[PDB]
Amino acid sequence: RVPVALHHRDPALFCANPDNLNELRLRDASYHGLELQPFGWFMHRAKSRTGYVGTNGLVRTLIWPFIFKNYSV
Amino acid sequence: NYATVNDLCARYTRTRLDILTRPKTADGQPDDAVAEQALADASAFIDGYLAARFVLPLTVVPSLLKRQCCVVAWFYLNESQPTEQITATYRDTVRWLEQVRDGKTDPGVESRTAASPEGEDLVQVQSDPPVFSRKQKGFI
Repeated sequence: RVPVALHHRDPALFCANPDNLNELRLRDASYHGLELQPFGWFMHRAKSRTGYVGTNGLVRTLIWPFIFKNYSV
Repeated sequence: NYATVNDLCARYTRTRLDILTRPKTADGQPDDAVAEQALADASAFIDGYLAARFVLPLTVVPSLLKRQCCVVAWFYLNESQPTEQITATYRDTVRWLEQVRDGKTDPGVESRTAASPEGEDLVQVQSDPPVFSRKQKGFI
């Protein structure tokens, strides 16, 4: 029983739990949000900077130079 | 014409208007067509002085233009021997019309509804279609 296809879902579909702020939960129009079904969600959290799941992305650092460069251009 | 003879004979006494008009007619009796012709010539004068920055078949007539037509018609009707004051007031209204043409003074409005006469675009510029302007919400 092995995987036959790995579909990359859009990252916007996942909202972090308001509690413990480190468990990605599939959005289901709920306050807590639907948790991930076990053994069915390949999650890779690449933490370049220590912190929570939303913080550790490089978009937090790169949004400012992006804005400055594109406005200047 | 901007002003009717019934207004020129009110601002200026009708008896003096008859005195000025009765020689000019062919018969020699008081006439009304002479005054209307003078008013038409004065209205043509004002029209020429206003067509610089207005659509000349005026949608709304400024209320002072009746006075400005009566004075010019009166001066045009005293061309043989005018009083000094008539000449001075004619020079004043020519100065006012020059100021209106230049842009120093607007003619006014219709006193009934305070509407200013429209006119063609004094200033008009055309450029190539705008690209990379801030209105292009793309990119950014």
